[PDB]
Amino acid sequence: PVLKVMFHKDTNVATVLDASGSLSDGSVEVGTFHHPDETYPDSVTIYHGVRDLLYKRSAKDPSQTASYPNNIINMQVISIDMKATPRLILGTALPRVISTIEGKDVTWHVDVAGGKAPLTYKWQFKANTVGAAFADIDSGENPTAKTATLINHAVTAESAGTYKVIVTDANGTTIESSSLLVVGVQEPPEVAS
Amino acid sequence: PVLKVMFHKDTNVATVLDASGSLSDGSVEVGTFHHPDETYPDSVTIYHGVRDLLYKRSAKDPSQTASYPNNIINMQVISIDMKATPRLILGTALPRVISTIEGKDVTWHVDVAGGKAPLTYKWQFKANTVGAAFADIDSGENPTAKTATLINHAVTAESAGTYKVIVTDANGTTIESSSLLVVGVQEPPEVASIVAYPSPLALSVADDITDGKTVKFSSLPAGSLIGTLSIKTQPDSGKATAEISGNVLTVKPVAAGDTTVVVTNGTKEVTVTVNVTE
Amino acid sequence: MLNYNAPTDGQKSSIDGANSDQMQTFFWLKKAIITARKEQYFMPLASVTNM
Amino acid sequence: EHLSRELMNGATQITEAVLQKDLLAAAGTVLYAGAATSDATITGEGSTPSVVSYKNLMRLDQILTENRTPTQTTIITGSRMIDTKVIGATRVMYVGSELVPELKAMKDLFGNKAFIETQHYADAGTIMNGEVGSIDKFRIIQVPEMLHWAGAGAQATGANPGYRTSMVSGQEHYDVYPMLVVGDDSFTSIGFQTDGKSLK
Amino acid sequence: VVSYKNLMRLDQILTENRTPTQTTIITGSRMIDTKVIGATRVMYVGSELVPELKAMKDLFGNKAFIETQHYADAGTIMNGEVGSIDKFRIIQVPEMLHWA
Amino acid sequence: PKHYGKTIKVYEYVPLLDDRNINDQGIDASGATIVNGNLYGSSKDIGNITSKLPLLTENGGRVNRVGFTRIAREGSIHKFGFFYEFTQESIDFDSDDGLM
Repeated sequence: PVLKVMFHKDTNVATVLDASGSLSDGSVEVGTFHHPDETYPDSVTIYHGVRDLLYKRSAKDPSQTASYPNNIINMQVISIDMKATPRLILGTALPRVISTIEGKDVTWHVDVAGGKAPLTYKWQFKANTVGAAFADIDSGENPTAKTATLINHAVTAESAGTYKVIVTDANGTTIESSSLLVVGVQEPPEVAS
Repeated sequence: PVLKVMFHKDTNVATVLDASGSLSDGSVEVGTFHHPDETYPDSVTIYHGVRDLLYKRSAKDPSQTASYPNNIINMQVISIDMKATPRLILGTALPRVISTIEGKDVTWHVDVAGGKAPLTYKWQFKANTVGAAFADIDSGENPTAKTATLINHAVTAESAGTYKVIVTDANGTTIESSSLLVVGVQEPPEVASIVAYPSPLALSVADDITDGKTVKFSSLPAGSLIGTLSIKTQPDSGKATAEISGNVLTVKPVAAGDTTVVVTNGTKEVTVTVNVTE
Repeated sequence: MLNYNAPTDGQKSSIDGANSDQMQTFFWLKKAIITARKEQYFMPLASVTNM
Repeated sequence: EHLSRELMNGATQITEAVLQKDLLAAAGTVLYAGAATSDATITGEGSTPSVVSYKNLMRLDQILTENRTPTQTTIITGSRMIDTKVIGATRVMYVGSELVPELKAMKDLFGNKAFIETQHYADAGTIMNGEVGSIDKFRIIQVPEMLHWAGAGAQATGANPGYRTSMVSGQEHYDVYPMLVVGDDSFTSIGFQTDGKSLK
Repeated sequence: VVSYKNLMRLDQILTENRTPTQTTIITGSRMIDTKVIGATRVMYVGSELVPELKAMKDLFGNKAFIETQHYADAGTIMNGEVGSIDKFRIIQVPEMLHWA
Repeated sequence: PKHYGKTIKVYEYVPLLDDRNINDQGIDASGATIVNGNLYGSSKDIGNITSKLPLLTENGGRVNRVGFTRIAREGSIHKFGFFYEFTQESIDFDSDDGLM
């Protein structure tokens, strides 16, 4: 998600908002930056991006650019007001591997915090055989495929594979997590009576 | 690939041969096994598989099966005769990572030993962009793609990616290996000056007025990008006329007079001398 | 009969299972390789004048 | 420690490169090999390729003696060891590693070898750092990091006999190489707050 | 076939690579019919290549190969050496391998 | 050492100015980010050196940033072996003793 920054000189307020949105109080646009930094998703937050954007613009006129001593380099007086939608955060992640025997119910649960309004959930399953790709689980047959919690009854040998959930924001941003299932099989006990 | 084992009781010779083939010496079919084991490709060879197949069968009749005391457990007397196609072995593999700057030639070489006869080599490229799958390199445009050695000329930023080769036997067995190319890019050096070539002096001199000159320009710092050129009209337009299309310059002399033309990209200038003889 | 196989490239040994895996798969000498400094030929010719 | 060492190495390399480019750009006596009369005209194709030759070295010597520039070294008389030859070279010339085969293949006035290796006159003479040989009146020193102009030469056609080329604006052009000679008391360094050293 | 220029090119590349030199040069000796040698690197060859090396000529047509008996005095001769050309000292290995 | 697998690896530290030094830390003298962290690679051209020199000004900050890179090497071991067999009659009845 790209974010757009507006600075108001008189009140020393920096406003962070979505690219499409606009503000009419009289501020000017200083630049754009990515809130989740592609190279370092967790090392850099909004404050660092805003500081790097403000370093370029001039103190007298934020419209124009200036060299070092004339920049906006003091962050005590600058206040950041966040109007953009919060970043999408995976509160709870699926277990990496789940081990069970055939004929037992298994449940996957995932939680997502942040984002806009709906977090439409879609589940996918990839077969363990070579040359296989992720395919959508039939929501019609299993109503739980649409919701966050996915449940399977009486798993078998064919049920083994990799399971991934996709959570989609109302704005289109997505976050994913994957899990692996292993099932144990034993020989038939043989007919005694 | 599945191999088939046949055992001759009288001569104590076990024959290993392909699934399709058969033998009429009088041996009996003991079993089948995968020569490259799926779980352990390199830990287990043919001898272990043949011994494991023979352990099941009976000593009195190889067709039947028996328990441990009546098993075939002595491998010293038994001799193994090889008739199947030898397993396909990759002698040399591509380097894992290759690093190069843009504008240099790179070459990949692979060597495969064993297999049927007429081997087939096919190469693929996957770009570093997200959600990209291996794409076959057009053999018609690049003839070396079909051969083992792949030569690629004047790599750029877009040539970065993962290269994987596929070697196909006559029977269809396949072994593959992959290589990664990393390209470093530098910023353009910026334009320092512009020069004129054929000719730096006098351009082309022709008595006929209809004849038009051709001029080509270049920026001296190697790798610098030259912008769209603009011409400052020839002064004494009576003696000559000057018009530029793209980078090439065409000058038509109306009258036999020496003139000077200056062409500028908006930042730097070049002074061109025109000599015309009647 | 457990087998080492090759822990690199994903072939777990029989002894190690789902909960367990090979902690160590290589050895590190800790001695690095460096390149020396380039020689200088035009600097010694210079004579200094104080400013 | 590795970061600091690499930082200092880069600093030293940069300073030496700056000094070399300053020396090259301000050369007073400049000579173009072959028939070329400008930097662009130098080319490797035609009746007269612009490669260094024996008579060009003789010209450079004569021009330098006309300016009364002091010589840097003295001649070498013979030594009693067998297969030792005398040399009469009294100046020092710095050349890159690219031109050394061209210098080794060069012919003299009578068609014999001009190049004389350091092995012949190692006895009864002092071999300088980086010396590879001596031709005519010059002793040749090979500096690993000599710079050059890439693409400054004339346009390269398909008649290329084997000289190095570089791509300029989509066209291949030849390279140009310095072959520098530095005379006594030509230049001085300015030291600001340096405490008697060239660089701090 | 190998030539003088190939050896010059290999020495030039190894000089640019900053690879260290194994051996030092030899100055002359008092004895007659002894010539100086300035080879600083060690090269291994098979038995088959030796006649080709012995027949080699330099740029101007003179003999390139120099035997060991010329510079046996005032020098130390390494094991199995057969001569020296240009910057390399040629060593003969009985079991050198080749691609056929 | 035993119990550590079958591989040995090392670190190689490339110089600041080498071509293999590819990273994303570059800031040019004007103050803007650039693609190449190293000022100039192994280029020996005067034009490149003049263009890409680090120039500092009177009031200078955040003008010239540089970065560094390290690479890794590896090598492994293998196993070999062979045997031979004999019978007792061969040893006992051979004309020449000491064959083994």
